[PDB]
Amino acid sequence: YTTPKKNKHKRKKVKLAVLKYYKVDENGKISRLRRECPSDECGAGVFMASHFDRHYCGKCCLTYCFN
Amino acid sequence: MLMPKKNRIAIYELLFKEGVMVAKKDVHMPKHPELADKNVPNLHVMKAMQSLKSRGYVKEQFAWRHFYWYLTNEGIQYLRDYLHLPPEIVPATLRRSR
Amino acid sequence: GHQQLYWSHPRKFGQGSRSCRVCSNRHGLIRKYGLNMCRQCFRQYAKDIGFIKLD
Amino acid sequence: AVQISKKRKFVADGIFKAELNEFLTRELAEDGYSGVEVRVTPTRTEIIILATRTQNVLGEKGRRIRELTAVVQKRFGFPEGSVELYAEKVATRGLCAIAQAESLRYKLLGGLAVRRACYGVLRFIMESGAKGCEVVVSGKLRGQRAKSMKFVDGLMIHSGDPVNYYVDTA
RNA sequence: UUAAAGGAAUUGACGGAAGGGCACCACCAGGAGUGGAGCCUGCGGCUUAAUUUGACCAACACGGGAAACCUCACCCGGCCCGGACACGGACAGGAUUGACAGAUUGAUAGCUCUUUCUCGAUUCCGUGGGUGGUGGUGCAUGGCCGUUCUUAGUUGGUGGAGCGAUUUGUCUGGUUAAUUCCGAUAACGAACGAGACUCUGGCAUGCUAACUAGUUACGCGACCCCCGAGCGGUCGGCGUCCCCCAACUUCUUAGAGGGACAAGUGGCGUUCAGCCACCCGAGAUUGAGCAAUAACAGGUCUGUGAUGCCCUUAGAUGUCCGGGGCUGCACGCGCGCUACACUGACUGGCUCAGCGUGUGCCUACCCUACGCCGGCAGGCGCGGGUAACCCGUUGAACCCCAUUCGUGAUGGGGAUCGGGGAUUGCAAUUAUUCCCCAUGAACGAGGAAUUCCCAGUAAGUGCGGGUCAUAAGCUUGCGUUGAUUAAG
Ligand SMILES: [Mg+2]
Ligand SMILES: [Mg+2]
Ligand SMILES: [Zn+2]
Ligand SMILES: [Zn+2]
Repeated sequence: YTTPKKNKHKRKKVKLAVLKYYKVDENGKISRLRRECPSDECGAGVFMASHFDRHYCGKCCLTYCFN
Repeated sequence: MLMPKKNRIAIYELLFKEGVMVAKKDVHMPKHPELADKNVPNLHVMKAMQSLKSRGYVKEQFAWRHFYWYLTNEGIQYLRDYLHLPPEIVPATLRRSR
Repeated sequence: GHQQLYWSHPRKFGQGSRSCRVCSNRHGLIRKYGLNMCRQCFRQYAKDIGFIKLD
Repeated sequence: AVQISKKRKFVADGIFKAELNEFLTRELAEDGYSGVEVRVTPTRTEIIILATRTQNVLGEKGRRIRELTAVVQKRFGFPEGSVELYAEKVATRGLCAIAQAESLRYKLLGGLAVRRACYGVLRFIMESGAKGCEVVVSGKLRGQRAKSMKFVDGLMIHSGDPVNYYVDTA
């Protein structure tokens, strides 16, 4: 009837309200900033992650070497 | 429930091609036997027809361990719009056998 | 949730996986001849199956 | 594929019979149900309902047979074109016990005096050509404690085998 | 100071009140016991984080409750939403799913956290409202079930008696397992229960019928035989509906019909109901099922999408996962199992069954022949069987025959406990079960008391269904051997 240890909350997401994953110079130029996933489905589609060093494909859970 | 939009059209197209659908009261079944082609658990088959009751569209009775459902005519005119069908397509409810 | 271990304890052999085909209890059920009904209300439908008592 | 033993053949179609009896009870109770009767062939199987009000099981051009064929077909493992339903009127409405058990169900749901409702049905079976009948209505009547009022009329046997076919209970 | 105290009758219940009947859940006469011992299992108590709980003749091997986990309620922790709908908000310039790595955990639970990709109106937030619950309440109920209750009991209609409640019918007697009948009679005519009835068991050398049952005969093969034959003997070896290279139903399995009625004969009895003897005959009462009227504050909401009301509903009594518990032990009680030996235990020979059950829609896994590995449980290869087709002529135990042992807590008894070996399983620890070797405890027939039973019965003795992945000291059935006492 107490619950002292406080199960803290649920998961509320980070809510980052900006895309801007395509920087542009010289008045119009396609330029990636994140790697694409090397899977059989989403070549230059749904991005691969850019961490402080590593890459990670979020949709199908494949990951590139930590380098 | 969580409502994947491919699988709601998958259960509505079966619930509109005939005026029945025959889920069984067990939640831990990964494969509805009559659908059987979009690896649907019948969690969704329950919890879609729950909502179809509460809008007044579907009409339930419960067997030994089975859910049987029927179309009320308000549900039929709802499904001709959400499946985006012309007002000539009707189920096997009205007259396809003689 | 997280479907890997929702229903992961193996319902296989054992009385946590047998159940009544009418009435959905796991206790007392008769798995003889593939009946798989509850003990308490096999007696209801025993004439509907066709099992007469002695007369 | 391979077929199963004769001992569990006979309990499987007996439990087929008991299952759709219970569902067609739950559906057609308000419509005068009074049972079913099954015939299996190596073709289309034919199940005749024994409804007393055969008008109400028929929809506008017979809907509530055709969806009631479909739930029988899409549950009990029949292909498209193997089970059919027919509605048939059972003779002497007030002589089979299931029928007016259900009739006085919806008369007591109608809010009658329980003594008024049971007398109308007691008078009805005994004028329908019966040798004896009795109705027991038991539970929470006017009072906080439950009690049982029975309304026996005529003669009625209780023991032996002839209380298996000379009677029907409900 | 008080709403009754009282009177006469009636119906029930009761009587350490009479009279007449009945019951092995009563006794006699007996048997087997139980009660003492060890063990198995339920209950109480104690203990415990929890040792979940319901029930106290008619609770206590009972919830078909033999729990490793699941079951599962209870305990310690942790995810999930499987919170439908209705309204508003959030809401394309950023509502919501999912997730690699790592401190983060019991956990490869994105549980949370750090970082960052991904999902396409699906949702999320708030408020009403559902919904679920092995949550309460069986004294709010239904249904089922047990019980007074295995005994003969119960009720109208119409007449009669009473102002009336009621009573007669429904009885002096005789008789019956029975208000069963006879008869008597202010009653008459009835109905339910009893009985009949259904299942079962025993008999029909009669009928119908059998390559999924058989017999007999006839062929063939084998083997024995004074001496050496064979219409000799043995053979569950083969064949004879395989397209006649035979007939038949005794045995086996059914189906029909028959048969027993107290019929026949004495004796008793009102020559009534009936009873007691015999003869004939398979049988002169087979065994069980259903089972009334009226009830119980009987049990069950923890069997049920039977259900009222209350409670709880997201830090949820919902549900899932992991661990633990329901098995903890100074003790008390109840069912039972094995024993205390020589009417026995060994070791080996030898011969007899019946009831039944078997591969699954979800559901994974069934019964087992044979062959070959193993000292044993077992392991493989190889078949058959959805069954009068295969296991299976179910070579069951007891018993029978020989051997050893000799009245010694002994080769009786096998508890306890060490070490090893296999199988089931996701997992065997608090030993699942089985196997082997060793250890070798009480126990010498059981006080008061108490149970069940009178014929294939008691008791002995195994077998099979239920539970069952692994499993019966339980239960429900089956056969086997078979009585001692009694007809009150
Ligand atoms: Mg229940
Ligand atoms: Mg001795
Ligand atoms: Zn891809
Ligand atoms: Zn409560």
